[PDB]
Amino acid sequence: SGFRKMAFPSGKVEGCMVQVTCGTTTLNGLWLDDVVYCPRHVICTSEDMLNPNYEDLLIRKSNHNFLVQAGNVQLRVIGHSMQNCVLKLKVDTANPKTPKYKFVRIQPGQTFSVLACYNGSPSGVYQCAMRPNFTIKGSFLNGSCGSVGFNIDYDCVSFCYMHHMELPTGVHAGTDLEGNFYGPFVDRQTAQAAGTDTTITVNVLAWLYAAVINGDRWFLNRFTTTLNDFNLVAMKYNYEPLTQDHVDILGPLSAQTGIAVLDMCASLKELLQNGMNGRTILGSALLEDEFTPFDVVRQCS
Amino acid sequence: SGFRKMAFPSGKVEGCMVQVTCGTTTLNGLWLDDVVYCPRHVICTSEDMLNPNYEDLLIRKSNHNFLVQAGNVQLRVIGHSMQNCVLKLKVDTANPKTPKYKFVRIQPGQTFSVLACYNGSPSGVYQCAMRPNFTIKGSFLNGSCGSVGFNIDYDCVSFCYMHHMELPTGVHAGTDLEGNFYGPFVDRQTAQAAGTDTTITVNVLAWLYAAVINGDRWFLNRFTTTLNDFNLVAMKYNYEPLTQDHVDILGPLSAQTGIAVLDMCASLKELLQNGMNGRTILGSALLEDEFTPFDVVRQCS
Ligand SMILES: CC(C)[C@@H](NC(=O)C(F)(F)F)C(=O)N[C@@H]1CN(C(=O)c2cncc3cccnc23)CC[C@H]1c1cc(F)cc(Cl)c1
Ligand SMILES: CC(C)[C@@H](NC(=O)C(F)(F)F)C(=O)N[C@@H]1CN(C(=O)c2cncc3cccnc23)CC[C@H]1c1cc(F)cc(Cl)c1
Repeated sequence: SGFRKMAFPSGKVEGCMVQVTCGTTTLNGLWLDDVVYCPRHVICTSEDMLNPNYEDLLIRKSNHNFLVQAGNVQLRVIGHSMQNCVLKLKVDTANPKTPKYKFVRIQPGQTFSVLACYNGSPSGVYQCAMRPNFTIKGSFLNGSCGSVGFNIDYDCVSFCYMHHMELPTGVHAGTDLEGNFYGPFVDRQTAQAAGTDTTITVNVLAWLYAAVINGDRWFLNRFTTTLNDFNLVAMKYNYEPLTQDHVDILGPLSAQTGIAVLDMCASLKELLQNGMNGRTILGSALLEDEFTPFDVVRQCS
Repeated sequence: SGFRKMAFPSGKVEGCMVQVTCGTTTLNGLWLDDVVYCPRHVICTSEDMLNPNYEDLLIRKSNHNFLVQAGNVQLRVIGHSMQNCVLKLKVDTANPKTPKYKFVRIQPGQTFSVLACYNGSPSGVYQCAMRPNFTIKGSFLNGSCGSVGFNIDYDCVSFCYMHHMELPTGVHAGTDLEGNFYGPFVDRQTAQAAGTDTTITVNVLAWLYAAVINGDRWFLNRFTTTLNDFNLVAMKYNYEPLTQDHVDILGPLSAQTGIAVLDMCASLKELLQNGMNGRTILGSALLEDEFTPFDVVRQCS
C-alpha cells in the first residue's frame, strides 16, 4: 500500500535525447530512427524572437547550420524541414536505442511523465497533467526546451509533449510531437496568458477512491447527489463538469469500494462546501487532481 | 520556474533489475557486474516466517536452487553468500549495462528515488525520504521486495535502499545494499511498529527557500529567533530539532535569497502557529519536508 505521484521508468526515452545547436542557441532534441525532433524556435535568434518569420529563418538555413550531438559524438545532419512548430533534422545514423514508439496527442485531464533535460542530458523525471487550460505545471529552467512528455503502454512509448515555453504565471506550454500546440499559444517572445484553470473533477474522484482503498474514509457520508445537482456545485467552484462517460470510467473503483460515484460526488460536494475541517486525505490538505482513474488502478494493482 | 517532486532518471537502474526465484518465492534483484543482490527472505518458506534461521536455511541451498532471469535469459548462478539481510548470488555473466555505482548508507531526512519493480520489471519511479523513524512512505505491493532506492551524481548511481517489508501503518522498511536495516526492524513476520513520525525541519526550511526563489514571500515576517527558541517551539508540533549543522547547510540558500536562516525559522514558527489560512506554498497546503537543501539547489534557478 501507500500512494505516490509516480512517473513511468524513463530509460527508453533517455536513450533518445540529444543536444541540438543552431548559431548560439542550444536545446534538447529527440532522436528516433534517423530524425531528430526539436522546437522550431531553435533557428530563432534574440533579434527575431519578438516577431519571428519561421519560413524565412528556415529558408536562409542549410544542413550545415545545425549541430546535433549524442553524448560524445556528432551526428551529421543530411536534411532539414519543419512541421508546424517542430523542426525535423535528418541525420546519417539511425538511433540504435530507438524504442517501439507512437506520437499521440493527449486530452486535457490526461497525465504523462516529463523527462526534464539540459544540453541533451536527462536531469530529472516527474509526473504531471495536461490542465483544462492546456498548460502544464512543470518545473523547467533555461535550456529545457525540447524536453519530452510520454506514457508507456506495454513496450511502446507514446510521446505526447515537447516543451517550448513558460508563461508569466510560471506554468508551461508546448506541442505534441507533430508540432501542434496544446492551447492558444504561439512560439514568440510576446505577452501570453493562460485561461482561468479549472479542476479535473474525474481525477479528484479517482483520488478519493485511492484514498478509500488506502483506508482514509472520514469524508464518506450516507448521502447521494444527482449529476445535475453536482454539476451546479462543480460550476460554482471552477470544477470541470462531470459527464456520464466519467461516471462509467470510475465503475471499477466504485464496484471495488462499495461507494457509488454519485455517493463520492456527494462527499466531494461536501468537501467543496465545508473544506477539510483540518484533516488530510493521502498526506494532502488539498484535493489532488493529477491522478487519472487509470493511474489509480495502475498503482493500486 | 515551477517546483515538482522530481525523481532521478531511472534508465541506469532499469538495466540492472532482474527476477530471482527460490522455491515458490519470486522477487526482484539488482544485477551489478557478476553479482545479483536481493533480500535474503527469498529463501524463507511460509512456515519459516516467524523465526527463520537464515544461516541454517542457506546452507541447505545449492546454486541451482536459485533461478535468475534477465528479460528471457536465465543467468546461471555459480556462487552464493549472505551479507546481513541481503543475499549475494554470483552469476556467470557480468551485466553489460552495469553503470558506475557506489553503495551508501543514508541518514534520516535524506531523499532518494525508488524504482518500483514486479517480477524484475520496472513499473514506476517516485521520490521519497528516509523518515526520522527510519521508515519510508513508499508505494509497494506484493512482489515489490528487492526494489531499490538510489541517487545519481555525475553518471554514478548511489544505491541506498533495498525494499524488504511493509509495517502495520502502511509504511515501508528496508536495508542499505550491505544488508543492514534502517531502524530497529527485522526481516521476520513478528510484531513490529514504526515509532511516532516527526517532520524533517531542515527540509521544510529548504522548501520555504525554494518558495522564495520561485517568487513567493507571503509567509515571511519581520521577526527573528534564537536557534534555542526555535527548537522549543518547533518540537511542540512534532518537528525534529534543527542543529547548527542544519543551519550551516542552509547557508547557500540563505545567501541567494538574502534571508537569514534564523529569519526563515521565525517565518516557519508563524506558519505553524497560524496555518496557511486558505493560501498555498508551491502548490501545497501543508509544509513539505521531502526536499533537502541539495534537492532545492539542484532543481531551482
Ligand atoms: C513567452 C515565452 C515565449 C517565454 N516566456 C518567458 O520568458 C517568461 F516570461 F514566461 F519567463 C519563454 O518561455 N521563452 C523561452 C525561454 N527559454 C527557455 O529555455 C525556458 C524554458 N522553460 C522555462 C524557462 C524558465 C526560465 C527561463 N527560460 C526558460 C528559451 C527559449 C525561449 C523562447 C521560446 C519560444 F517558444 C519562442 C521564443 Cl522566440 C523564445
Ligand atoms: C512484518 C512484515 C515482515 C510483513 N508485513 C506485515 O505483516 C504487515 F505489517 F504489512 F501486515 C511484510 O512486509 N511481509 C512481506 C510482504 N511481502 C511483499 O511482497 C510486500 C512488500 N511490500 C509491500 C507489500 C504490500 C502488501 C503485500 N505484500 C507486500 C512478501 C514478503 C513478506 C516478508 C518480508 C520479510 F522481510 C520477511 C518475511 Cl518472513 C516475509
